[PDB]
Amino acid sequence: NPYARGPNPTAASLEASAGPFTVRSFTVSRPSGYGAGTVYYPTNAGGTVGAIAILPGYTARQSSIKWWGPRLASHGFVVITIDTNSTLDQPSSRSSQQMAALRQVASLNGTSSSPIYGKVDTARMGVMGWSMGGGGSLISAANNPSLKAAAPQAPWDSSTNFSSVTVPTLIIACQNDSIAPVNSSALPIYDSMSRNAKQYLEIKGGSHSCANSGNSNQALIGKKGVAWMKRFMDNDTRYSTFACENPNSTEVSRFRTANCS
Repeated sequence: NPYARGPNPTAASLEASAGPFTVRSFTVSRPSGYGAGTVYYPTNAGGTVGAIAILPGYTARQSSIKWWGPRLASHGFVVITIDTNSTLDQPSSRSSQQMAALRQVASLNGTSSSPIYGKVDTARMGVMGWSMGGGGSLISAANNPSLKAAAPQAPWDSSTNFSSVTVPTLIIACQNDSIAPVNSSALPIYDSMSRNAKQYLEIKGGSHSCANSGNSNQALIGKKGVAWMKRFMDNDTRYSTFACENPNSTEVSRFRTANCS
């Protein structure tokens, strides 16, 4: 497998705060088609790696989703955390900006002055995001089926019907979410998808921000997020168990998965 990177995973290696690779970051000097961006990248991944673009929620900024940057990049991904043109952007606009960020990561991969020069496999990209940014990620996957993976958290969109999505999608949900309640948002979105590998991971007792920076379940959520991205962005079957298993965690109130061996 030409995309396989890093050592064979264990629960401990996936639950740790950082993966095997050293991480550096830089601010995007002139963001093209979005508000602002921070790029996290591994210095020593051993090959080109996929790129992941992460959206914040309504009124929110990069701080809410920043922890994913070092966490994912330390396992061999280039990750751009996004500020949208307006904090009040709706999910459709949020999706366009997510793709613009992936577009600029690919452009920067071909820029000699950039720290990620030569570091990205621009054919392998994924999307993540919180709430409206989760709906934005789902729209990105629907419109761009070549995306290799999606992992929105506490998603919300004006529609819950994402039946066209063929991208492997992990729905991270928060049980006690009062902003985007699971019964009217995360669950129907999960249920709508009939054509893909998919998973529903509900954090017990979680408020709307249960997967944000500073959360108390970074070991569990970080493991699932990284494992899902490894399995599907890298086709890495060393991660099939971690990606598709019920994690048997006291912090999970609900678990569902389909087309996930």
